[PDB]
Amino acid sequence: DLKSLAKRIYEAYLKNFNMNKVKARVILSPFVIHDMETLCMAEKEAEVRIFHCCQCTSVETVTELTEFAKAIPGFANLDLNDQVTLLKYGVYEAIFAMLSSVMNKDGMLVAYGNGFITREFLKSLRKPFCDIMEPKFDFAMKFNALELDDSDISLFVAAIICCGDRPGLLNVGHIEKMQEGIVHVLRLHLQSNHPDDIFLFPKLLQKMADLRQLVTEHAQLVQIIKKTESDAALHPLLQEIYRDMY
Amino acid sequence: HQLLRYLL
Ligand SMILES: CCO[C@@H](Cc1ccc(OCc2csc(-c3ccc(Cl)cc3)n2)cc1C)C(=O)O
Repeated sequence: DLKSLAKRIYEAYLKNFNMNKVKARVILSPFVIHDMETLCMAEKEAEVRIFHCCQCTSVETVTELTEFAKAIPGFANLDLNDQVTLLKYGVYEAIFAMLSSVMNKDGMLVAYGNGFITREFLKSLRKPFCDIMEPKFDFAMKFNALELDDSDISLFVAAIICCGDRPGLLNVGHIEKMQEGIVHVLRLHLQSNHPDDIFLFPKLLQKMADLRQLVTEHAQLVQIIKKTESDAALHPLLQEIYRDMY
Repeated sequence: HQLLRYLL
């Protein structure tokens, strides 16, 4: 049974993710990047070098997410092809949910808290690169307004990964059971951690579906950039993840 | 999925 599940997931989250909400919030509340000169100090065109920078972060985060997943009880017991399917389809949903933690209305943290890049500077890049961050800010503002802490987030991120309807899953039954356990423990956790917020659970569930759509739109913009910008390759790990996605 | 498999 699942009396130790929340503890394991939360501990795995704290151990594996270099950035968390407590760290991000006390740094926010860093070298400012607000123009091209500041970009170069913190650092072969501009927009293309920012695009490349997001990939690096993604690659690192996936690296962290892989370790976090292996520590989710029952996950390492799955077929290696099922573990690939899950991370492949959950990873970007997890990235943007965790990315909310480093974002305010004015910008976001970069280079491990050492940097801050402004929302306005990002909005002011040449099309279509100016379209990359803004929807994430949009999502983050509403998500951050739910006032979740890392313990809630660990369980939320685990549920994103152990998802029984990812395409091409072999053992759907076991993974549905894994998910059932996590969602259950998450429901209980939110009730005791956020007693005044009656609808928090259903609100998170809504965020899960919002993230799916956010990722779908993001993959589309990434594909547009890939095919139409000459200086815009994708890291081979990211290319694996995006392959066959639609 | 060579690299994700590699991490896994
Ligand atoms: C297009 C790729 O997006 C990624 C996903 C992704 C990853 C990270 C991200 O934001 C973190 C960030 C933004 S600007 C920055 C920076 C700027 C300047 C310097 Cl000097 C250093 C760091 N770090 C936003 C996104 C959407 C992908 O498709 O894999």
